[PDB]
Amino acid sequence: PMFIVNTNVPRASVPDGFLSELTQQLAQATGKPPQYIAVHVVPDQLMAFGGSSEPCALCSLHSIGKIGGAQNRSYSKLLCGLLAERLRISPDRVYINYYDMNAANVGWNNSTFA
Amino acid sequence: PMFIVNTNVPRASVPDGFLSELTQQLAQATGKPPQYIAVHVVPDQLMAFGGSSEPCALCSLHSIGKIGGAQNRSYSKLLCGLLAERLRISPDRVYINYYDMNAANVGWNNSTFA
Amino acid sequence: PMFIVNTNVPRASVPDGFLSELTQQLAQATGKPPQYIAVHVVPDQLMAFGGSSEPCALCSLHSIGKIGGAQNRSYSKLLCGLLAERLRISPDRVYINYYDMNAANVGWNNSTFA
Ligand SMILES: COc1ccc(N2Cc3ccc(O)cc3OC2=O)cc1
Ligand SMILES: COc1ccc(N2Cc3ccc(O)cc3OC2=O)cc1
Ligand SMILES: COc1ccc(N2Cc3ccc(O)cc3OC2=O)cc1
Repeated sequence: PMFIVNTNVPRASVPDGFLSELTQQLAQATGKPPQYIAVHVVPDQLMAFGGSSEPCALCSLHSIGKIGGAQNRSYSKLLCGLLAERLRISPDRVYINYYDMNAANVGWNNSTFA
Repeated sequence: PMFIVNTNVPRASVPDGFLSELTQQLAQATGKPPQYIAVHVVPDQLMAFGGSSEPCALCSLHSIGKIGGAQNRSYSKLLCGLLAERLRISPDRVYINYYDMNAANVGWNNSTFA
Repeated sequence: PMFIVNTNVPRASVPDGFLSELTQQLAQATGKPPQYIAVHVVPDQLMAFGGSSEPCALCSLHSIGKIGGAQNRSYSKLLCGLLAERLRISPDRVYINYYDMNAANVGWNNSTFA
């Protein structure tokens, strides 16, 4: 999987361990081993959510399978929990876009997963 | 909805008011309530369009519905007009990717919109 | 097409001309005219891949058609090759997400394609 977070929280307020925490927790939640999981956090962003510039996050989670109605409901609890605790973002200021990727449309190591 | 703009124009050329203006204009264009609209502007990017580094923008608009042939033409006129007037970007150096998101694939506040 | 690379390698490590090279090589690979190819490179990112903070990249290639099984394997070879030779990123630390876009969902020049 690949998990991306864009946030207006400043870089100094992103804990140094956050990437590693996300990687480990996503491995558990998706059932995918952590060596396959990539995480990207982008702080200091110029953003607004409902017209307000209080802390917020726009995220995406891409996975080959392990995406669906029930699974996505669970991931949102996990990820809102993490963003709330580590970045102090209110969970009603978090969007997460979920993407079920076809293996043919994911490149890696000179090839694709198809 | 959520609207993201990535651009090579400098941060100082982004008007005060710009995020609020996008929020309001998108509320009106989509009919969606402004409290659920997120906007994200990323200036100072290293970009090329047609191999040229003149002002350009790469954007995305995600919505649960309100996406399609005619609506997307209307959004493009709206949003290129805004990028031209406020950021001085020529409409032929703007791409906007539209995404009709399934509600089950949009997480918010410990759940999804499904 | 549009091609986006996010990487933790420093800005100084991106060689002069890299966005021109990507534009030219993507024109040859996709058959699309270079004047319509957009490229966006984002260095100095906070990222991890498999829990390691060693050089890595997360990319996307969007195209209206010219996306599929064999074509994507060819794009991955090309692009991993360039990231390795120009940015010194190991191909096994690169993910590329491929998107076949509907023309009606791509805005440009105050309208959309068809
Ligand atoms: C070999 O096992 C695996 C395990 C996980 C994956 N990956 C890696 C991956 C990369 C990009 C992306 O958009 C989604 C994505 O999701 C997966 O399931 C790929 C192969
Ligand atoms: C008032 O109810 C609403 C209004 C708007 C929405 N949202 C929010 C939203 C978030 C992420 C995304 O990718 C798309 C998206 O589109 C919507 O329609 C959801 C519920
Ligand atoms: C010369 O005519 C052309 C050449 C290329 C395109 N484009 C531009 C483009 C923009 C955004 C995007 O997500 C995909 C995309 O793919 C294309 O094929 C469209 C028309």
